[PDB]
Amino acid sequence: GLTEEQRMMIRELMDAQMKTFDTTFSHFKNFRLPGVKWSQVRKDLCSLKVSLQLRGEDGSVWNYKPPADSGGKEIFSLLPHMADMSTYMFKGIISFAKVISYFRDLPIEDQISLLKGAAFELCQLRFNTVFNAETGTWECGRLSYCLEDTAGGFQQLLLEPMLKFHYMLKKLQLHEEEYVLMQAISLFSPDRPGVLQHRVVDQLQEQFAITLKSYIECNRPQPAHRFLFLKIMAMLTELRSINAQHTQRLLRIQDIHPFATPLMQELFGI
Ligand SMILES: CCOP(=O)(OCC)C(=Cc1cc(C(C)(C)C)c(O)c(C(C)(C)C)c1)P(=O)(OCC)OCC
Repeated sequence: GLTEEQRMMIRELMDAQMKTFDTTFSHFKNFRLPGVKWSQVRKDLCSLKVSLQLRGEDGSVWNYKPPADSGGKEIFSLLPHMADMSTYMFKGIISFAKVISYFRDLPIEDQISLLKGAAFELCQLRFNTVFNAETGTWECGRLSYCLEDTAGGFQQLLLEPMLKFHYMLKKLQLHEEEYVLMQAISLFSPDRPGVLQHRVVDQLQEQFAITLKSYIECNRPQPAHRFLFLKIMAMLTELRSINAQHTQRLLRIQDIHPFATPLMQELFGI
């Protein structure tokens, strides 16, 4: 059964989510848009295969299809825009953290540390909920990011760790509570550099995992939801690896083509 404390914990997480997650992206506006030798690795954007769509309020539609590489010069046509969306997302994620309580009790520096450590993951997790595995696109309000699938690579070429992550996580068909919980576990990761009260955060993370584990055992009795809790935990360990992988990828690009926003600079190196 689920205890009173567990219940209050979920509600606090759920309350924090609806207060800070603008699922319609209504306040995402005034964002940039693509214009109208060891950089070969800097070509990490090889799987940045996303067409862009914008549903005009008046009913119109703008559709953007990206260029090609082998024209190494300027394949960052989509970076600025992308960075703005990340900032909007991050802002939302920081608001999520600061609105909990177990988080605000932690000393300031510990909040900063945990945030710089989980930003990517928390934002990555939120985007999964607006991801559509059918059309391979991320519905973000009037905005849309369609994967250049059945066009660019091939629907089996999910060799890209992150895409595999989104399809795989979407496949579990998690509930909102589960998403918020695995957003808590990620946020309160005791093993993130610079963490002071690591003993506290660690125990907090255990209470979250225990709650999620409980929730699953108390609301998903069917054979297909066996080991769900572990898959999710493994799923989150994977996410950490991508995170690190990404910070690096992102920094290489920054080292030769500045584009990161002030906020992005805060969270990461710069
Ligand atoms: C068009 C990008 O599609 P996408 O799915 O990855 C494709 C390989 C994607 C990944 C992503 C996520 C982040 C956060 C989570 C840390 C904010 C980024 O900062 C960045 C870049 C590298 C652009 C700086 C990319 P998304 O956040 O796009 C943001 C504009 O969308 C996730 C659904």
